[PDB]
Amino acid sequence: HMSDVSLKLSAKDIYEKDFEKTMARGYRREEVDAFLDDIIADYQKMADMNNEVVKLSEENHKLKKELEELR
Amino acid sequence: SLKLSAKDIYEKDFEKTMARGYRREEVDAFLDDIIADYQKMADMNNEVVKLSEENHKLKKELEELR
Repeated sequence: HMSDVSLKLSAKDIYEKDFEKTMARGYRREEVDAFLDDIIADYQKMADMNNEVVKLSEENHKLKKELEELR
Repeated sequence: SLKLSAKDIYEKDFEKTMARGYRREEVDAFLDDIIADYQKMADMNNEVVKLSEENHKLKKELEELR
């Protein structure tokens, strides 16, 4: 569908992501992992919105048609 | 409805460590992608609201002329 958006990542991609570890100055893993868990919850919430836009668009079209068919 | 915004992710800093931390360039590059995705999710959320609002309105217009 034309309305479809294409995300770079998915909930599962982020959940599976394995960063290189270093003994150089890097990021505390526990803080990055905890932040990604919130991000995963957000991706999951939004995952079906391509379909939700199509459905709303299609009902929108039907309703406008009924209305015009009155007047 | 979302726990975070693109801005929250854009502005996030992590504590530094010498003790087997994550490579910063890899994490940064990965969050750059998540920030772009959050912009697309905000646009689609806005679209779902506009369409749900329009659909409610169209139903009320049909109902009042019934």
